Order: sequence, then C-alpha cells, then structure tokens
Amino acid sequence: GSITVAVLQDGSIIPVEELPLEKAPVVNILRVPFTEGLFLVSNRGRVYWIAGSQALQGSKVSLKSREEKIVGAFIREKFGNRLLLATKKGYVKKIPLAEFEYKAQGMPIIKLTEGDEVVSIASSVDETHILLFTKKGRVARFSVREVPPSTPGARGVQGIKLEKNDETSGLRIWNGEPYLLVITAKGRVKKISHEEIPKTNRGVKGTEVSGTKDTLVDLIPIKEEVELLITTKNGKAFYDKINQKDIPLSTKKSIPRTRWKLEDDEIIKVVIKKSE
Repeated sequence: GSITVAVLQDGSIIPVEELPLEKAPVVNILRVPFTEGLFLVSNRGRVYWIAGSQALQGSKVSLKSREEKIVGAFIREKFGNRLLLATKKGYVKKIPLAEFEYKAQGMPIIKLTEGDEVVSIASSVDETHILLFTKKGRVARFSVREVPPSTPGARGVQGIKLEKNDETSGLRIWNGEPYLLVITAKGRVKKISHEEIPKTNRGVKGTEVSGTKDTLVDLIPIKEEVELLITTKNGKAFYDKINQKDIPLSTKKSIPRTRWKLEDDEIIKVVIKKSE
C-alpha cells in the first residue's frame, strides 16, 4: 500500500492527518508506497531515508548536527537520476543518486565552505536551464550543463555572485515554460515572461525580478496551469491551483500583489505538485 506523510523541518515524518498542533514547519507532503524510499536532505548536506509502513506511521530521523534542519524531501523512485543542491552562498552541485542512495543515515553529500548551508534541492533534467535566485530577488540563469556531475566529497561550483547581505533562496529548473510566477514570503505573486531573465554563464550577479523588499521564496515555471503545495513558518500547509490566465502579465519591475493572506505568517517552501 502507501501512506501520505508530512515531512517536517526537524526530521519528523508523520501521517498528514496525525499532525499535532505544536510542530516544526512542513517541508513536503508525500504519498509514499511501502516499497519505495523516502529521502530527506538537510541544510548540512546530509541525507536520511526511511521505507515501509511501520516507519511511515511515525518516525523522526536522528540528525547528526546541532541546528540541522530538513530542506527537501523526495521519493527516490519518483525522482531523477541526478540531484541538484543549491547553497546559501550561491554554490550549486549536481550529484548522481547512485553516489549516495540507501547508504548510512546522515551521509554527507556536499563539501560546504565555511558558513555555508544547503538551502534547496531539485531533480536535475538534462538540456534545461537552472534558475538560481536570491532573497533580494536576483536570478542567475544558465545551462544545467555548467554544473558537472560530481561525487560526495566535491564542493560543486559558484552559480551566482552575491551582493553583500544577500543570500541564495532557491533553485528551479526551467524547461521551455513561457512564464515564471514570482512568489514572495508574505504571499505576494506576479507572473512574468521567462524572457525577462537572460541566459548567461554561471557566476553572474543575476537579474533583479522580485519588485519588492519582501523575500523571494520561489520562481515557478508555468505554461498553462500549476498546482502547488505551500508551507509556512507558523505550520500551515495548503494547496492552490493557478492557471496563468488568472494572473496579469507583469514585468521584472512590477510590485507583486497579495494572493495569499497570511498576516504574520510567511511562506517557507513551495512544492510543484502538477504542471502542464
């Protein structure tokens, strides 16, 4: 069979209908078949995994480091053969799953420079662009081939040159989609053409797109319609369906408008659940 679980930032894995009132924020919600592997990647670049009904009924992975938190989760058998990691300081690494899958709990898969941490992960897709974006709204866009595949001990490569006081927020794969949805932490959104962001080599300063001082939390490619799971600092996890027609076309200069009314709450993760 299968069980649908929430994965939380503290390494908890809990059936979604059994989430308690007091909890760490949600990272993802996944329907996990009992025969498949659920993988968690932390901000320290460490990998954890569980499988089977007993574990899915309730678990908490034993993190290896003080202040470690989970920054992504995926089902192996529903993921690509290469993993991308993005770091706070603007590094990006590409590593085949075969290098680390189903090995010791807590295995490190990226050498992190001083003060750095993994902020996000993605399933790599060949012949696409990486969009690597910052809290203050800069986006570097470059071919996925500029990040060579490597083995666990590698650092990866500099994807974006950060201005002082900025940090990398996340990474997305772009594969032909006409538009991007800019999503800010306070629930504001705008739709822009992908052409607003020129493709360059890696390591550039990037193009300003957010149009606000509010933190840029994601940049969602869209062709006609996406469905998104959105999670927040105060413990929400909600689902929304967005057709590109229902958002006016705005440019990289436009101020994003409120879509989700979240008061003192903030969005921390967006997960693409459907895209057509």
